[PDB]
Amino acid sequence: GHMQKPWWEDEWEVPRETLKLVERLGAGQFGEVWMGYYNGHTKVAVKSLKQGSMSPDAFLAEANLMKQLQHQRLVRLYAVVTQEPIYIITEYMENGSLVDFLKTPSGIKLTINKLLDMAAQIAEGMAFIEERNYIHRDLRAANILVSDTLSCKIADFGLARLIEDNEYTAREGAKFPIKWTAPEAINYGTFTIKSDVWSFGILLTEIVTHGRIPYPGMTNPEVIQNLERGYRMVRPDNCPEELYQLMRLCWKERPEDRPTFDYLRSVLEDFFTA
Ligand SMILES: COc1ccc2c(C(=O)Nc3ccc(NC(=O)c4nn(C)c5ccccc45)cc3C)cnn2c1
Ligand code: NI
Repeated sequence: GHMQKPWWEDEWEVPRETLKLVERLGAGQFGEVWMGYYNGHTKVAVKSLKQGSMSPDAFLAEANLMKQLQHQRLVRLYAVVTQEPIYIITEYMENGSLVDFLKTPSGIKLTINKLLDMAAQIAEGMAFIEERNYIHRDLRAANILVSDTLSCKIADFGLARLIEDNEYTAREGAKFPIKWTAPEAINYGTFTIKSDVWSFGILLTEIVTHGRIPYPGMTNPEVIQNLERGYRMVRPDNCPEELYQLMRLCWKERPEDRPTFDYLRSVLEDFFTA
């Protein structure tokens, strides 16, 4: 079929009557996530924006990773509904978030080879985001989605940014998850692909521990103080030393000394094929 839209609606608009919401999967501050059906036969995930939590323009900006980047390693945007309640429709990921999947009976049983494969799959998606001049800014296991075939995809919830001059600076009152955030981003609000690399090293600890919180037994101030002295996270239990040394490259003090996502992908592939 290669041989064969109103301006006031989004270019990605679908009529709401093409969707049937079936099961509530979760609820947050910005809204609820549902499993639904598009035109009866296609399973979809629908995010309904909570009326008042944030502006329509920010939730539906064309800036904007999902509208701009498509890749097998990235959760695919399907459509939007721009009349209230605002819907964001995406491909359905049967096994949900990686952090939840790792705690299920099948996730607990994952061999180290499968955990490294999944880590290589995230680095592959991040190598695409890097090459496209984007930063993710919230790279943690909670934002990785898992398919029915146990493949991983990166999801964006509005923090990803197109970088023009290699860096984005966050606002004065911005609050980020401290345990995943690189020192230069905590201190100066400066986010680059290199602060995503730092975050990936933290995400690797969530993968190897089957969803445990990074820096066990430590508060956010104790984490910042430790980092300032040159300490890094204590070797997690059941963490292969080779993986720990790859995590440490991600945690180099100078952002420019941290590896690229392509390098990380290449090493992780070698780790699970060896
Ligand atoms: C089985 O359990 C589960 C649980 C969850 C899911 C999802 C899922 O979560 N998909 C998904 C991913 C990202 C978004 N994006 C946003 O919510 C969004 N918010 N802002 C502010 C944005 C700004 C710009 C762009 C996007 C956004 C929406 C959905 C719907 C897919 N399968 N699946 C299965
Ligand atoms: Ni054709």
